[PDB]
Amino acid sequence: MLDAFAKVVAQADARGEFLSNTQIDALSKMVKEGNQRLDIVNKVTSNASAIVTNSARALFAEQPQLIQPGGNAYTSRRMAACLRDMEIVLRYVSYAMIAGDSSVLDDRCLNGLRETYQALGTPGSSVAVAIQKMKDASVALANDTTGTPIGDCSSLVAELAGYFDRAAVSVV
Amino acid sequence: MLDAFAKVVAQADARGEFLSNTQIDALSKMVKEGNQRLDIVNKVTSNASAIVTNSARALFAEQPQLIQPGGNAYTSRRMAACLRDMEIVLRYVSYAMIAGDSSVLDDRCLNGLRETYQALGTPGSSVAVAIQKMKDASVALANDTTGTPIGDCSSLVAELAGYFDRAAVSVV
Amino acid sequence: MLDAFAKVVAQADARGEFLSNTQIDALSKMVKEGNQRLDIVNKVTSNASAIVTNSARALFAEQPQLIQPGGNAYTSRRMAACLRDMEIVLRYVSYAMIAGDSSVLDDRCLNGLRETYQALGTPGSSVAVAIQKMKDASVALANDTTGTPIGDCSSLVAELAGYFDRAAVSVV
Amino acid sequence: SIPILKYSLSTQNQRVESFEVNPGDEQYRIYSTDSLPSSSEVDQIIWAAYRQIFSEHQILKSTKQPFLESQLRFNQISIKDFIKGLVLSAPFRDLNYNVNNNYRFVEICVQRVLGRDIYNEREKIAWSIIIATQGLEGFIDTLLNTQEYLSNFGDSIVPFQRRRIIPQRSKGEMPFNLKTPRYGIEFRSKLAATQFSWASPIRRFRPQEQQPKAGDPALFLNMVQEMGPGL
Amino acid sequence: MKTPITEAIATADNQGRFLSNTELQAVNGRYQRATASLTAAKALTGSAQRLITGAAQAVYNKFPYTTQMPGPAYASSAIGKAKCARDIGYYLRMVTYCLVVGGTGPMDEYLVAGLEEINRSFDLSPSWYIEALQYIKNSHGLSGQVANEANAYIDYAINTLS
Amino acid sequence: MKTPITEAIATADNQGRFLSNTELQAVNGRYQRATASLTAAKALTGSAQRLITGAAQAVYNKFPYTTQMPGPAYASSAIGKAKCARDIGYYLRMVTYCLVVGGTGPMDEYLVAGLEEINRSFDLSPSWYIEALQYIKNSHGLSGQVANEANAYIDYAINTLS
Amino acid sequence: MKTPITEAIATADNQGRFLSNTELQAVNGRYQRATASLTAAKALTGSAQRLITGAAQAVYNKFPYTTQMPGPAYASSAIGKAKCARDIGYYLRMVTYCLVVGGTGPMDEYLVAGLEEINRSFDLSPSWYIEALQYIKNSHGLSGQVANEANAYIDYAINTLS
Amino acid sequence: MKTPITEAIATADNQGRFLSNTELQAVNGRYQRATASLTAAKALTGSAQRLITGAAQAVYNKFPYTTQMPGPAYASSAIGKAKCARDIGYYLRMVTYCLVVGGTGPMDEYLVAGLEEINRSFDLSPSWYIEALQYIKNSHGLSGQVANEANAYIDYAINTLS
Amino acid sequence: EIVPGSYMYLSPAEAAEYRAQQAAVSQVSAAFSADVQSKMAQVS
Amino acid sequence: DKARSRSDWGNRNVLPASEGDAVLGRTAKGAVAVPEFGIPQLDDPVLGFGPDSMVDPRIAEADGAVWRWDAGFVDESMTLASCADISDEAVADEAF
Ligand SMILES: C=CC1=C(C)[C@@H](Cc2[nH]c(/C=C3N=C(/C=C4\NC(=O)[C@H](C)[C@H]4CC)C(C)=C\3CCC(=O)O)c(CCC(=O)O)c2C)NC1=O
Ligand SMILES: C=CC1=C(C)[C@@H](Cc2[nH]c(/C=C3N=C(/C=C4\NC(=O)[C@H](C)[C@H]4CC)C(C)=C\3CCC(=O)O)c(CCC(=O)O)c2C)NC1=O
Ligand SMILES: C=CC1=C(C)[C@@H](Cc2[nH]c(/C=C3N=C(/C=C4\NC(=O)[C@H](C)[C@H]4CC)C(C)=C\3CCC(=O)O)c(CCC(=O)O)c2C)NC1=O
Ligand SMILES: C=CC1=C(C)[C@@H](Cc2[nH]c(/C=C3N=C(/C=C4\NC(=O)[C@H](C)[C@H]4CC)C(C)=C\3CCC(=O)O)c(CCC(=O)O)c2C)NC1=O
Ligand SMILES: CCC1=C(C)/C(=C/C2=NC(=C\c3[nH]c(/C=C4\NC(=O)[C@H](C)[C@H]4CC)c(C)c3CCC(=O)O)/C(CCC(=O)O)=C2C)NC1=O
Ligand SMILES: CCC1=C(C)/C(=C/C2=NC(=C\c3[nH]c(/C=C4\NC(=O)[C@H](C)[C@H]4CC)c(C)c3CCC(=O)O)/C(CCC(=O)O)=C2C)NC1=O
Ligand SMILES: CCC1=C(C)/C(=C/C2=NC(=C\c3[nH]c(/C=C4\NC(=O)[C@H](C)[C@H]4CC)c(C)c3CCC(=O)O)/C(CCC(=O)O)=C2C)NC1=O
Ligand SMILES: CCC1=C(C)/C(=C/C2=NC(=C\c3[nH]c(/C=C4\NC(=O)[C@H](C)[C@H]4CC)c(C)c3CCC(=O)O)/C(CCC(=O)O)=C2C)NC1=O
Ligand SMILES: CCC1=C(C)/C(=C/C2=NC(=C\c3[nH]c(/C=C4\NC(=O)[C@H](C)[C@H]4CC)c(C)c3CCC(=O)O)/C(CCC(=O)O)=C2C)NC1=O
Ligand SMILES: CCC1=C(C)/C(=C/C2=NC(=C\c3[nH]c(/C=C4\NC(=O)[C@H](C)[C@H]4CC)c(C)c3CCC(=O)O)/C(CCC(=O)O)=C2C)NC1=O
Ligand SMILES: CCC1=C(C)/C(=C/C2=NC(=C\c3[nH]c(/C=C4\NC(=O)[C@H](C)[C@H]4CC)c(C)c3CCC(=O)O)/C(CCC(=O)O)=C2C)NC1=O
Repeated sequence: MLDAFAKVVAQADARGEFLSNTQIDALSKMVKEGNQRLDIVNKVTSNASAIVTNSARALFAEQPQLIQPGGNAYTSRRMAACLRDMEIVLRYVSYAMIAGDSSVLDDRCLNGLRETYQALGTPGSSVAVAIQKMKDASVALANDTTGTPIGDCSSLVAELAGYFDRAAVSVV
Repeated sequence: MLDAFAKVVAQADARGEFLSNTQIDALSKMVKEGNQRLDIVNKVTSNASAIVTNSARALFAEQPQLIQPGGNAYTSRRMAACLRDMEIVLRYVSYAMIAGDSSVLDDRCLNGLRETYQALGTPGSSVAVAIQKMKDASVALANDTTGTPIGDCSSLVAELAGYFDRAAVSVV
Repeated sequence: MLDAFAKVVAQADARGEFLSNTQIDALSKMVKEGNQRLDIVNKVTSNASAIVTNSARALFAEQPQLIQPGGNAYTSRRMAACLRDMEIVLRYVSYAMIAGDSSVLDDRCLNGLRETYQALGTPGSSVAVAIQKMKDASVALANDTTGTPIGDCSSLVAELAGYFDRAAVSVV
Repeated sequence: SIPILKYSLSTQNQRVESFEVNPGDEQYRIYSTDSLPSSSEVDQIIWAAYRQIFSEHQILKSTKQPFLESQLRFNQISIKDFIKGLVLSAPFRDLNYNVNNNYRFVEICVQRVLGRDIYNEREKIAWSIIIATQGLEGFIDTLLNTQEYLSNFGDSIVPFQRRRIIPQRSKGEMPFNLKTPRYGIEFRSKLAATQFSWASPIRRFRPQEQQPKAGDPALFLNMVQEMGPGL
Repeated sequence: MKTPITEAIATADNQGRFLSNTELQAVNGRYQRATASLTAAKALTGSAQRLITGAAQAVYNKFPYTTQMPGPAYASSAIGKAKCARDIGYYLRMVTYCLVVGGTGPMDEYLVAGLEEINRSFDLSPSWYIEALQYIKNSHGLSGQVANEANAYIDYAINTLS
Repeated sequence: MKTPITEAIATADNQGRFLSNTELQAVNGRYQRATASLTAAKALTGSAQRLITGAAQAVYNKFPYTTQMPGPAYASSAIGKAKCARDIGYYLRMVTYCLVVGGTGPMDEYLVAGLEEINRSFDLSPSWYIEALQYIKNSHGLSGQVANEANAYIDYAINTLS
Repeated sequence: MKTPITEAIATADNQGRFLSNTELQAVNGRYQRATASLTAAKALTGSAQRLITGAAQAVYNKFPYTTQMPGPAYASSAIGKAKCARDIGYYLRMVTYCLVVGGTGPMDEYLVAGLEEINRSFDLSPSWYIEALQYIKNSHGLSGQVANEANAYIDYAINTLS
Repeated sequence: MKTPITEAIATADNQGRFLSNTELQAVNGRYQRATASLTAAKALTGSAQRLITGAAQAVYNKFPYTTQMPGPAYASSAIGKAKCARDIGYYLRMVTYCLVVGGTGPMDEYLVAGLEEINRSFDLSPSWYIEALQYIKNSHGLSGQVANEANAYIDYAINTLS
Repeated sequence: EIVPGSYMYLSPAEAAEYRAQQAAVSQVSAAFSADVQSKMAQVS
Repeated sequence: DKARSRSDWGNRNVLPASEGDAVLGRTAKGAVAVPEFGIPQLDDPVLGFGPDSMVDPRIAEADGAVWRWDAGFVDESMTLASCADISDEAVADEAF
């Protein structure tokens, strides 16, 4: 997989180049954000079961057909596999957040997921609503200031919510 | 796989219903003629080798181009594979006779079998002739009155004839 | 496998105790030794091909019966395995240097190595000679103050030499 | 005595060498009992074998085999017997064998036990008659006793998807659990409690997916949380 | 499903064998237990709503905090009381499904697989569902072998809940 | 072996499960069929002196070359005749074991396992043994379900010989 | 155990590798954060009895049926109250073991592996232990990156129970 | 890539887990080292052509037969000197990639994998490139922890050729 | 000894036959040493 | 509304469509914005990244533009490269 420092090395090599001082100076701007990026994945990991079950509870309150007899999240083995899917997607968005780009999310999670749900009969447009409810549960948690020094991590909030958007358009 | 009893249950669970009183009474009618159902698969199993080898012998008398050179049943390996295909299909019809429905016949035997014979170059219409030659051979045994109390099994024999007929249209 | 921090935890759980302040303050002394420990491991891993090759070449100089026709290092497939076996042991000694205790040297390298060498006919006393020639080739390198701040790290070279004696008495 | 029928090979990644001394982050984590693991590390061998044979979605409490686990912890069975014992287990027959036919069950067990894809369609046809004439217990024994299994995994390594990513690339072949789920487009129709087979995206009068434009004050919001110190 | 018909096919199927006389006796044993087993499944079907509402009231008497404590897991809402009686109807419907097929087939597939995972996620105590099943076990009013068949699957759900 | 009692234990043992109601009805189907099985085993045991030497002569009447042709595979000698009567006594004794046990368990592990290699090596034909087995099915002299249970294991031995 | 040092060795032994700068930097990140986590384990150890008796009382205020309901699972007797404060001490001790080691290794081996079969069998509720751990998170009195280290292992124990 | 970041994601994903503090400390140790490791890459890039044409001349001094002997494998032509200074710059550029990434990622993918098969086929002796890397190891001019980072990747390249 | 790792174990009769057959090729490397006197203008 | 909170990144807005709409500091994906070009090593026609040195295959998977769900993935099944050259005379005369 690639991280954000390995994505610039692969672009540079493909043209047989060194890295200029302008490119190095933009990679040490990525290092200085290093402790605020680690606080964001720590807040998502530490609350990871309340992200998943509060947003699954919300998903069936407003789409109650999914848990009725004949639905897809009916019959508790399929209920447990439904919550497994939300923890899986939340796991790889957490991986793509420390890496700095979404390549481990792209081929280990989302690659072939839209075509998997069509072979199972799972509503892939309702999985995207499940990802979108974990999106703002995780954003409201990362904007929350508890346990953190004063300062700024607002360009990183907009980045974490973009991996949740990538995961949600790849499944519809 | 399902039997006749779990077929009603799996259909009732997708509606979220209990079974009605006319569904329990239609199930207890299967129990009343359960001894005559077991006498049918006792006749078929006990002569299962003679059903296969007599109907295969009659298939090549009337289809003599299967065992000419170039034919699909010409070698030692292609001919013994024709005999075991008849013994597989005759085995999965008797699995559908004690179950009550053709759910083990469709899932384990007939699913994707027409496309397999098309990939092998096996003439699928002649496999249907061999299944129909096994149909009347085991119906003639099912109507035998030896070692049984005399009664009416004619609705059960017409069900066994429908399992061989389903296998013969699912293979061409 | 264990490190030195989990060695003192596996012993406190077996008596159901919290760690006392003396065991905590003995562990934080190991933390401030941590930069000097990473210097020793870096000094070995960057000279690893010359530790193996020189102490091999010094072994078949004083023991020419090993590489004479009929010896246990003749016929280059056996010569390639003698160089692999030297590299394996030096690899797992440097693993037990960052850990702080030889639990990774004991199980996944040294458990069953006297038994293996006796099965093949390898002279296990000659293996102990080769291990003690990579000991004083890397004790001499960890005492080299090239590119380090000049402080005192004599207690960790007496530790690194002990893992080489541990592997040398375990094959004879 | 009816030998297996001959099929043709195909070009795949694992048939050919990667010249990779010093593998990287896409090396796929050998789980072996040849490294003498402790109790905390034999739990990781067991979870890796459950994930490989079952899905991640079939590692429920009602699925785990507690007595096959304790014979591995006492060195009575090997990892090749753990992998065989998971395929002949009652959860695998119920959730996977009963909702596939004989041709799609071969390609599940080739992908998950041998760690490679099928060579062609005729390889599914060639192996599906080992199931129908000898059972699952005869099919998994003739699949674990091939030279493809004993050379790659031996009898003390958990299988893995062999050679999935090429060393330069960032996009590799699809993982075998996303490529082949529990049941396919047949058994989907009505045999697995299913309706309507597709769904349009959810409509709403509060749009929820508005893209920001070039003068929006949240793109400059950066240092809005707090001003930097100094003079 | 685990059914004495389908567990008899699936022992001849695993060896590629025809159904010998070993498996016809297993089907026969189902056919002469099915008379007492099918009357229990319709005596519980007709007496459903008496047994549902009484069993949910029996949980509320033993554990009265479940009607008072605020939060989504408890039946202290009008929504949570509806979801409680929905659950007792699931457990009672699976027992009547097991009696009409023989053996613990439908409740193994539809209820107990993944049951521990969803109890822990949604904070649902399995001691609640044991008390609701001890009510049904005492109050179905059946006797003879009709009560033996009924209590055989009530006790199965109790054994896997605890 | 392959008793319905041991094939119900080994079913529940391969699932790590206590004996549920799926297995107890398989056991009770053995007990219902048992009194028609243990009387056929009792009837063939006492009538074995007639049914063996009657069936040995039924082979020599259909295949008379097995008494005249020289060689070790044929019964043209007293050694070959006494080993031919020994072979029919193996088939009859295995049927009475399958009636006592119930199901084709004893004659699978004792008789049919590896038999095709024995007939092919020692040049002796399986069509000789089928004519002997059709004699015993025609002359055991039972009726009811005592004959229908006994003929179910003669017909299993014929279906393995062809 | 899973420590940051044994997870750097295992990823280097899997690749057949000497300890590169990928692995020396990872062990160096443990040594940097070990100053903040060795004072969290020293401050949680020294104030342990204040935290155990407090966190057991926080379960009794929140779920007061556990002191009133009769039975062996509940803290209604003096035996069942000392078994509760025993268990709170087990969870607090594993958190200090993870702070000195770094990484959730001691409680993955001593506590969480097999925990759900204990709570199911003895009818213990995992929401009793979440309420106890949420007291210790709010009452340990740490601040800065010392509280950040301690709360990261409290929340690991809650996520295995939730 | 053998980044400390992608090695942390891989150990978490091996066991299907979230990123705990075991893996966040490996990422943090990369950031503490990235200051000295990025000033080394800036100074090696700025002295690139000085170090490349110097190291090429040091190979022609120690191995003067490489400029005289005829054949395609040697630097005895104008094309062989252009392809020789191409290869010095390849080894220098991969070192600087490892300094901006952290850990021996780019050198393993782009340089070391397959190097032994190339140097055998085209008859390129690996002792030439060792002499060229020993020049850069002595002439980059850095000191402190900045040379300590730089030499750890010159030495890693020498151990692969040796 | 042939080379320091390759040897010939021969009887004392037949070890004379090994040495007196490579002195029987040492009289033809005394005869291709007159291939250096006719380096130029060989067959004219 | 216009993305104003950092709290509404999870609630309402998704991510910048084009890279001119990125956050203050970063690219469209969210990583830090680094200049694409470094110093070229070995400026040389025959040996060096000339104009016709063929593209890295690992430049797209490193981009993340090969995966269909990411915005960089352009599909060329409907672009002009997939249309037949009419100046080819084998294709004109057949299609006449
Ligand atoms: C062990 C794993 C591990 C972590 C979890 C982090 C934890 C961590 N974060 C910060 C430090 C910080 N963390 C934040 C982050 C935030 N503050 C806020 O108001 C926001 C709510 C939130 C961002 C979303 C800020 C703003 C700083 C310090 C200011 C700065 O570095 O410029 C520091 C101290 C660095 C310093 O002193 O400069 C540490 C150790 N680092 C690690 O190594
Ligand atoms: C476990 C082994 C086992 C079997 C192999 C079957 C076979 C079987 N069937 C019947 C019992 C019966 N069998 C038949 C069947 C038939 N009558 C006909 O005229 C047709 C030829 C044929 C149907 C095709 C009927 C009609 C009865 C009912 C008895 C009767 O009507 O008098 C009985 C006796 C029980 C009774 O008298 O009711 C037995 C042993 N049942 C078993 O339990
Ligand atoms: C990324 C990888 C990595 C490394 C390689 C080390 C590198 C390193 N070593 C030291 C610092 C040191 N390193 C050593 C070790 C030695 N000095 C000697 O004279 C001996 C030859 C050798 C021990 C046998 C000593 C002794 C000090 C402290 C100086 C002193 O008191 O003598 C320091 C300064 C911090 C401190 O003072 O502790 C650093 C960064 N750290 C890392 O993070
Ligand atoms: C070792 C145990 C053993 C036994 C207990 C006997 C039991 C026995 N006797 C006969 C068979 C017979 N049994 C009798 C006996 C009698 N008939 C009468 O009229 C009298 C009342 C009674 C004697 C007191 C007769 C007359 C025959 C038939 C002739 C014969 O077979 O010798 C048969 C074969 C017929 C059958 O039952 O199917 C058997 C098993 N034989 C044994 O091998
Ligand atoms: C690591 C990357 C990865 C992903 C993402 C993944 C997804 C994945 N989800 C699956 C099933 C499932 N997914 C769902 C999910 C849902 N159903 C709904 O109604 C909801 C809308 C939704 C979530 C709440 C359900 C119910 C199943 C069970 C299908 C079945 O077996 O019936 C399956 C089928 C295989 C099986 O169940 O054994 C796969 C492969 N697998 C992977 O390996
Ligand atoms: C789902 C249950 C199931 C069935 C029923 C099944 C059939 C099946 N029949 C096959 C072949 C075959 N089947 C036949 C049979 C016939 N051809 C004829 O001409 C006759 C009309 C007919 C005999 C009645 C022949 C000739 C082959 C191919 C043998 C060969 O190509 O060597 C094969 C290919 C395997 C092989 O080459 O041996 C399969 C998989 N497989 C299954 O998994
Ligand atoms: C757990 C990690 C691990 C260890 C520790 C290990 C040891 C090991 N060393 C071996 C052989 C060997 N080891 C040597 C080494 C030597 N012989 C000498 O005379 C010298 C004194 C010495 C070299 C310095 C030789 C020559 C063989 C080959 C023996 C043979 O195949 O005949 C073999 C036999 C397999 C083979 O032939 O390669 C094993 C299993 N293997 C492992 O996987
Ligand atoms: C057919 C197999 C099957 C089972 C067993 C099953 C259980 C089940 N019970 C649930 C909820 C629930 N169950 C209850 C029930 C109770 N709480 C109380 O206080 C009462 C004492 C008790 C009634 C006995 C409540 C209140 C919820 C809602 C929990 C929540 O929304 O977070 C949920 C969450 C989704 C929902 O239904 O809203 C599942 C999946 N679902 C299934 O498909
Ligand atoms: C318990 C299971 C079992 C079976 C089934 C069995 C069969 C069996 N029959 C055999 C021989 C024989 N079987 C026969 C029998 C016959 N040939 C004829 O001409 C007659 C038609 C027919 C008698 C009805 C003869 C003549 C031999 C001797 C062949 C020889 O020794 O070469 C032999 C060779 C050893 C011997 O008995 O001398 C075996 C193993 N053995 C067993 O242990
Ligand atoms: C180190 C890892 C570890 C854990 C986690 C552990 C838990 C554990 N808690 C137990 C019991 C118990 N735990 C409790 C605790 C409580 N019940 C209440 O009502 C209170 C609300 C709550 C206290 C907070 C009680 C009352 C029992 C006794 C249950 C019984 O005896 O039936 C038992 C049964 C045996 C015994 O201790 O007597 C185990 C094994 N044991 C371990 O070795
Ligand atoms: C990015 C990683 C990478 C490396 C390391 C690499 C090396 C490399 N050097 C090569 C050739 C060469 N390399 C040299 C270099 C030298 N010969 C000498 O005498 C000098 C002493 C020495 C210069 C130090 C020469 C003369 C050739 C041409 C050999 C031939 O074409 O047969 C070739 C054959 C193709 C070619 O470039 O012409 C490769 C693949 N290629 C790569 O892609």
